Amino acid sequence: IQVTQSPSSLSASVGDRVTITCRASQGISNYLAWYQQKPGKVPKLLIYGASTLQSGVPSRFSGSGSGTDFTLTISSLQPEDFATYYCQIYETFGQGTKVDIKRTVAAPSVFIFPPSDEQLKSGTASVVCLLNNFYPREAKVQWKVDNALQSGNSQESVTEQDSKDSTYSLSSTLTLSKADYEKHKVYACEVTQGTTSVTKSFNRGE
Amino acid sequence: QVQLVQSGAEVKKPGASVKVSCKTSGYTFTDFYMHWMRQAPGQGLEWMGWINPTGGGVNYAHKFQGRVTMTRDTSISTAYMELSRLTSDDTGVYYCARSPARELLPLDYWGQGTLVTVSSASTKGPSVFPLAPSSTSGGTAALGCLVKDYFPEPVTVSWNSGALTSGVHTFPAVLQSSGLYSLSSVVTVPSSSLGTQTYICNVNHKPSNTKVDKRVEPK
Repeated sequence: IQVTQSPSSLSASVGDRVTITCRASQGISNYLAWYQQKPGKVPKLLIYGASTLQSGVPSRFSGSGSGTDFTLTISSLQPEDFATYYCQIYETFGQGTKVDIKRTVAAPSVFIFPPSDEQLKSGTASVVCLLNNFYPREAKVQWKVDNALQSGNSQESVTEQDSKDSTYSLSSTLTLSKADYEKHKVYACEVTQGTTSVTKSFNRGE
Repeated sequence: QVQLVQSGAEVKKPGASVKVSCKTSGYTFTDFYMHWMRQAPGQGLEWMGWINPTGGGVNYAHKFQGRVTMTRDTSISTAYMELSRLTSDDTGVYYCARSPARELLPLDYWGQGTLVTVSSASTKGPSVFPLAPSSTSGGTAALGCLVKDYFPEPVTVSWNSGALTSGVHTFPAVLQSSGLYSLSSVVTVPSSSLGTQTYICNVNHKPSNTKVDKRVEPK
């Protein structure tokens, strides 16, 4: 028994009506449950049979569907309803649907940090690029060393959406050996987001 | 009230085994099934198995068949889950969830979770390096700390002993190719205070019982 959950991620404003659909690969009668999970939190049961609301869940959460459709409708979205939702078919759970707060597009404030002198003495150089308060979360980050793309020696993470301005922040770390970091001069970090690219750079030793 | 309390976090070498308890209260422990879940970092939930507390009968998923052992102790209303021959993709957060009768679909109540980290790395304290500011971004400057090469999760970062909270972004840690975690915490401050206001990041790594305070000075 297989599960396909769609959409992977949607963005909606407060008070909107959202629908999350997850489909089984065969007849499942009414053996489908819905769960809500916030980041760093514990999953919470919303609806268990196919439309039977769990006690304590607000009326805005509704379930429906027969066969393999099995939608999930929130009539009026609320600030506390922005989280990831899962559907369960017997022993199989869906990929999940992320509900995002809709907001205006915002260009990130880009900062670049050269590796600290303290870290250089241990033989490893880490240069960090900061993207501050941008929207949407989809942003491409690239590293250029002496005008040459690195492409395979960096990692990044994204903070959870801010509760005030509903924006995201990203931190990317380019990891190089001390020897390699001192064989080059120009270090640049580029942010590509919606027909706009911003490149913050610095020159080592300057 | 219906409550499920699990044991603390565990760190295991590959090939070892981990046992997690689930102490329940507020309901008849023998009248409901007890399931075991796990969630890899950044992944979804998957079902490992359940145990009927009345007779101890179990039903494991085929993925964990022959590698997971689920027991219970009715006298203390506790359910146990053991996973042997651990590997890197056994790292995750494990839950115990309650289901009614001889069912598995409705999971009404869950435990708080137990973080199990499996790696050949050993518990190590972090190396905190400064993200020193200079400014070239108007009246706002950015500074922070780079918490580097620590194991296992988690670490907590505050600024000025919690006095500085506005504009603070503490990013999720990333797992490096060496098996050590590394994250960064940043804060945006007025550029006019770089040379006078003292900024100190307080990094606490409870697994190694190491607390590092680092002052970030402008260059």
